Amino acid sequence: TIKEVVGPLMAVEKVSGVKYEELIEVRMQNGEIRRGQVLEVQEDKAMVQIFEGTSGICLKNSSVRFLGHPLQLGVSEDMIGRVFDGLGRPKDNGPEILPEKYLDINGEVINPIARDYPDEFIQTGISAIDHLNTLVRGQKLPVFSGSGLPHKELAAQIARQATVLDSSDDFAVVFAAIGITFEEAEFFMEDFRQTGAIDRSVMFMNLANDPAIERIATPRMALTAAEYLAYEKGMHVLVIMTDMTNYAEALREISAARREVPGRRGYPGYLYTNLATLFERAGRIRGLKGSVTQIPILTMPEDDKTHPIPDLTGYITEGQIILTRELYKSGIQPPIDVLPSLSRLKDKGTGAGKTREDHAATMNQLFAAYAQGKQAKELAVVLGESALSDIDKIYAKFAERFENEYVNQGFYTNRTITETLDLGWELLAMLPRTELKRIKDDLLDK
Amino acid sequence: MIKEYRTIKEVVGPLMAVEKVSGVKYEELIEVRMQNGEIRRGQVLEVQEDKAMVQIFEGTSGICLKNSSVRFLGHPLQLGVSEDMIGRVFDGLGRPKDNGPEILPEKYLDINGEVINPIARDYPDEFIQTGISAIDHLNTLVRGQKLPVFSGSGLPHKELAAQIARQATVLDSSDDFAVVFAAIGITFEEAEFFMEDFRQTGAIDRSVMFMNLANDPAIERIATPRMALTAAEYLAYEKGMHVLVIMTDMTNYAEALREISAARREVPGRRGYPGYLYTNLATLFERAGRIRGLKGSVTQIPILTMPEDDKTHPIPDLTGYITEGQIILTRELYKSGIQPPIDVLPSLSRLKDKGTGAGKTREDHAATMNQLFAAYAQGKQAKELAVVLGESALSDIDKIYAKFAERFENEYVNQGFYTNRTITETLDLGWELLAMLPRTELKRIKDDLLDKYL
Amino acid sequence: MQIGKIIKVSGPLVMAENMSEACIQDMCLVGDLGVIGEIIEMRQDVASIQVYEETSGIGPGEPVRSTGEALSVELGPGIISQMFDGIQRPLDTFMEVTQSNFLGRGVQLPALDHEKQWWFEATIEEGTEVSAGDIIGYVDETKIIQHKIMVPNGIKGTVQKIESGSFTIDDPICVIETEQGLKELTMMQKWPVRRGRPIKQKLNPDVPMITGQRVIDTFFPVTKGGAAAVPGPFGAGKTVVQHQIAKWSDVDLVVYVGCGERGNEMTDVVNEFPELIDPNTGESLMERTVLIANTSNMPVAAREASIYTGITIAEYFRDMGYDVAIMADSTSRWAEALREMSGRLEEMPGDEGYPAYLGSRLAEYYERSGRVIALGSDQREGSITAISAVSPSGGDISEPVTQNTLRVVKVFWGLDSSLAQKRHFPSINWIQSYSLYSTEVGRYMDQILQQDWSDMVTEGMRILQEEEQLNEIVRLVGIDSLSDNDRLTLEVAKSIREDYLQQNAFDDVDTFTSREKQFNMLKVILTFGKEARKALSLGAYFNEIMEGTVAVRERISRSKYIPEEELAKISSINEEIKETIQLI
Ligand SMILES: Nc1ncnc2c1ncn2[C@@H]1O[C@H](COP(=O)(O)OP(=O)(O)O)[C@@H](O)[C@H]1O
Ligand SMILES: [Mg+2]
Repeated sequence: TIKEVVGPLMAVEKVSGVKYEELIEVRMQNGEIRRGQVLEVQEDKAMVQIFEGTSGICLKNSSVRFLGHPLQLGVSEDMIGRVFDGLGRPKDNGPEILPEKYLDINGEVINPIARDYPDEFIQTGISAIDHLNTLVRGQKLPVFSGSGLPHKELAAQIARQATVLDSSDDFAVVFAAIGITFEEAEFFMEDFRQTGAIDRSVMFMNLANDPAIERIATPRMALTAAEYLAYEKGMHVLVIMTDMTNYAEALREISAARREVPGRRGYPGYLYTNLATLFERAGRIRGLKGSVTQIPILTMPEDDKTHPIPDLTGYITEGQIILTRELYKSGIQPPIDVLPSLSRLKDKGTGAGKTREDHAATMNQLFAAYAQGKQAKELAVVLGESALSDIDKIYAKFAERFENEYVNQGFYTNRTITETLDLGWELLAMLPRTELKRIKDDLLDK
Repeated sequence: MIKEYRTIKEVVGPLMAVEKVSGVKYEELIEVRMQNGEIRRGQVLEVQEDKAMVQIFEGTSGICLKNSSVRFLGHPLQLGVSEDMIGRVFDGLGRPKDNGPEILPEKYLDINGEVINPIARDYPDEFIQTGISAIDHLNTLVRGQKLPVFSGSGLPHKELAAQIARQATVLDSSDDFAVVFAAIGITFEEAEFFMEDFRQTGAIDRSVMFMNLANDPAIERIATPRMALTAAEYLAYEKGMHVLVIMTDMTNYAEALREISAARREVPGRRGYPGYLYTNLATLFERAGRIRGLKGSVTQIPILTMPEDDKTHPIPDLTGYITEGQIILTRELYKSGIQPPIDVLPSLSRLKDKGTGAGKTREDHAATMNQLFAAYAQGKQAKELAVVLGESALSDIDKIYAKFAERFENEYVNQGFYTNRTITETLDLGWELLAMLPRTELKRIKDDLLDKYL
Repeated sequence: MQIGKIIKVSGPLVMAENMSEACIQDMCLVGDLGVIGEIIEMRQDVASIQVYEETSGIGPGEPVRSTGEALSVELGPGIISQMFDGIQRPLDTFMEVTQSNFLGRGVQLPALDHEKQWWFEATIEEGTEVSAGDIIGYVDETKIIQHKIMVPNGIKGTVQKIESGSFTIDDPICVIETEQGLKELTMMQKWPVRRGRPIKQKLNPDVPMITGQRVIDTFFPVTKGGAAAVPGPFGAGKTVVQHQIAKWSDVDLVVYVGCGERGNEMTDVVNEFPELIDPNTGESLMERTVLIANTSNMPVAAREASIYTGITIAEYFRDMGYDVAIMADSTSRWAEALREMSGRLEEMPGDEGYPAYLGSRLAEYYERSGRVIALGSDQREGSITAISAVSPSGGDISEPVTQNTLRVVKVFWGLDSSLAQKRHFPSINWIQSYSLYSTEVGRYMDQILQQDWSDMVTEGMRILQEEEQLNEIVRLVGIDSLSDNDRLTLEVAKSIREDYLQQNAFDDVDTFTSREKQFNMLKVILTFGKEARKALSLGAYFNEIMEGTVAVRERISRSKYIPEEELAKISSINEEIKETIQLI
């Protein structure tokens, strides 16, 4: 039945009723069984890509059967505490899950008017986030990183320290590793076990040397499990995905297999659609208990904010968390630069009844003072740094203490929202009361 | 014999393919009759055997391949000419848009026109008193010359356009300019500004206007200059008129040309612009000039906005390579409230040699032309360092130059958008515009004209 | 009709034979599911189709049907107060019928209600010659908005039968005797979104629009039928401006367009708009608004036609003789959708990857807005005011989307990031921004107010510009290096920035400011300047003036919070200023 075997691809004749992205099964001449996926289908033939590759396949004495169904996920409540493949296969030497049902990994499209206002506060335990760029339930808050930047530890710290206060009913964390090395993959899987965070999390681990079609199926596999736990089990689900850059690169390979002309910067034209189709599988829904919160993580090529991957993402997600090379070289952990970072829904998760009543003001105070203190340091370098204003001098020492003490908290240090706000006041206590943007009734926190 | 094919083979984007044809020529004009009565104009891009690849002006959206008709006209894109075009307003394709009596054209002419034999050409030397001294003295215009204005977005090049149209005319002659105006890819309110100004001044009663808007088809924006020039060469070389042609915006024309090129899947040249941009623009600007034994002339004044105020941009650069000079408008001058904001240093005229000394002024102010050039140069270098730093190197040989600039830009070059001054006045003000520099400073060959007037 | 047959499914691309009777740009239902597709190419009877939904599970053999038309919109009673998407799918009907919070793949629902009974009130008599745009009757769709039934374009003849009655949008209400014969009309008409609706004549937009936003109406005003662009960095206030304009503009109908858009950001408009009520009518904002809400998750064809879907609807009510304001947020995400299709169609890219016809598409969009004479015997006047937000990367406006937009519009509200961090909202750069309607508007203002208002705005701009020049001297030399007159100008300019330009959109009172309140507020700010100027000329010192005017300057800053029924409490400040300064 097999007509051609070109590299990782395959041409199969006698196709009838074969659908796009339908799974196939190959029985080789020696009895080895491999599976594949339809990338392109015509009346006379169909193009498929084998998961296990095409090396050592005899064209003459091999047979192929079509399964009549695409990639599916065996969903169940027993997924909690389990580590899976990029294809949803058990990766942790545990018992096979008895499925409640089998679902499509493409999911459904949420109605734009079916969404609720982002409401609750998610304590990531990191001061740079919770205070200045607050994560809210249902929000899509991404992390923009670069080659060599410690986004690995940041992903591990968030997935470990993230909690919902005070209501702790059905909170889960779905982690998706996409096309990363084994070291980075093992680091995550080990950290989830040692800390006990595995007991409430679901993992889908995909490696760099896995075929590009598996890398593409990985985010769809994880999000399907998440929306299952969210909508059908009413769980508060937080989803973390890295690296999203690997996902975009995988698309280029498949697009070239179908011989599609590359778009801007070498990526397929439908890159915008694909990212949006993944990321917009989140947010609170009217008439649904559970929800999906996403933290997509990506590395910007050449640290370029104008690159398609971070540029398109910003048009989809409500803000971003920036990691800079400057702060990393300074020893700041995490190296979060608060000036270019943003959370567009932070006010929806702060105030009173959530966090504390002094959240918003100190945030605006710390932000204004850090920016001004950062500027005063520039004047010091060019001027004598000896005749600068007495008030300005404190601002410079404030900006330094803000980066080394406040932002640089560590990758294994968990701060409650109260501890974060209290430390903010001790930093604001360096300046006189005449230089604040907080109200006079904020003399209860000094 | 009327030709019409009713079977279309292939439609890929804006491109079409018609089979089983014969006698179809290159650049032939076609018409497509839609199923809802609509008629779209098209153009034959290429012909192989019994096939013809054509492009539709209004796009191929909503076109059936079995329920449509493609009429081949047997002629390229033409213009209907007549005696009664003056006072009328036309489309980008030469169709009436002023709702007056529709004219029965005497004949139809190819809008590509024909190339004037360089031997049959009559070199331009008749001086035009534009009224503007920055132009009239230093960058002198001549009947038959192609002299464009390089400006930028927000700058008063529209005010300068109308000004020149108002007050420009030939000396010691009864000849009055017949203005052919061509708006290219501009907005409605931009086009309404010209329609209003031409009516108030009465310039419409002596003009032909070809109004092409911004949301008109890109091909129509390309065809508009050739429509206007065909009408210009008609009124000049067949009616004996001295035609003044004004086009804006040429930047829009180039952008339309770039869009059309990409639609035809042509590989972009420098900065994404077509390789034939020089050639394409040259088929427009070379249409100007005079002819031996024929009365009348064609004078062009192209107008364009330089992208990001960059002169090295392909559009003004290739324009400068073709045209006989350029008039530059800068924001630094315009910020000083100067109208027109003409910078004479980047400005130039290539035909100012025979225009000067003949129509004016027997070297009376033809001679100072190279001085005010050379003196304003050092006058600017001096004013540059003397403003940012302290006392100038000399208050007689270096700060004296600074004195001859500030007022000689606020006065000598100022003029006015609705203000008209004669050349005599300009050469009058000019000798007084050297305020204030002593006889030591004027390093010219003559001592005669330094004594006649101050 | 003819039924196609899929021969190839490759990604979002679908090939189908038996499509000889199809036309280019026709909308199609692909496969057994009938997912949304569009014909882009055609060779003999093989059509190339772009599918804007998931093609997973679709293969050769499955049927393909054409809708017999390009992307169009149903225009008739039942369109007001509805929330569609880019391809005009009823989002509310989707949730009520399917009882799900999702958009079912291949689910087809009519945009308007085709079962609802409207009372049609015929207003024309039989035997009357009718043409396109002629009103044959109306429907009271809302308490205020009269939905006027018009003769569709392409129809011309004599009215044979017509009578008032309760019909649906499917029931025939009028029969016109044409050259072809008998033609039935209904209360609904179809129109392609990519084609502009015909008019009788285009006019100049000379009537200023009251937005309530002080910085806008005073210094950079836009007219009814004008166009304004709002570029800027992220978090600068683009959206807040779009909100404020949508709910305060003196306009008959609003067409808001998510291009677009972020998922949790689209939620704001959907929930907030039906909650706002005009005190005069008791009606909600939605009752005069047609909403186009697109998330980034929506099909790219819907995201690309989003602004064309909206302006087609805007044109529909424009022909009826109403003033319509259409909002676009954000056009950069519309252009990004256009850029996506350019790559998917495998075209030759222009600047920055955008299609080479980007400038044309933007030109086509904004030239469909404006004050016009609608078709019909009445020769009535309608207008469309286009206000679009632009989101360039890094706030750099030298990018194609912004530059091409500023080439076809006359109003530019440039957002400044340094201003937004000063809590200076709206963050409009008073130095860089401009309005090419300023002269004409000020002329209109002087007539309707009977005041020297145009001189007030000019003087106001003069002071702000002098502030910019002086601030450089304050940076090079000391603040004590300025004369008392220079010190005064900075204080007057400070009052203009803080008491006037700054406007909180979330404050109950400060969210809106009528034309008269703007006049009185600017009057007392300039009055303080004049009196203090004259005082300095009479020997008074700068410090003595400020120390003795603490209370009255306090009353000036809070004048923005004075209720609209107590405008006299702003005018009385003029006297307090004089008497206070005269004492000093
Ligand atoms: N007129 C205003 N009054 C008060 N706050 C404003 C105003 N305009 C903007 N803001 C603040 O600035 C932020 C920017 O909001 P948004 O309009 O979404 O930014 P952009 O659209 O420019 O990205 C908002 O969260 C809002 O709190
Ligand atoms: Mg916004």
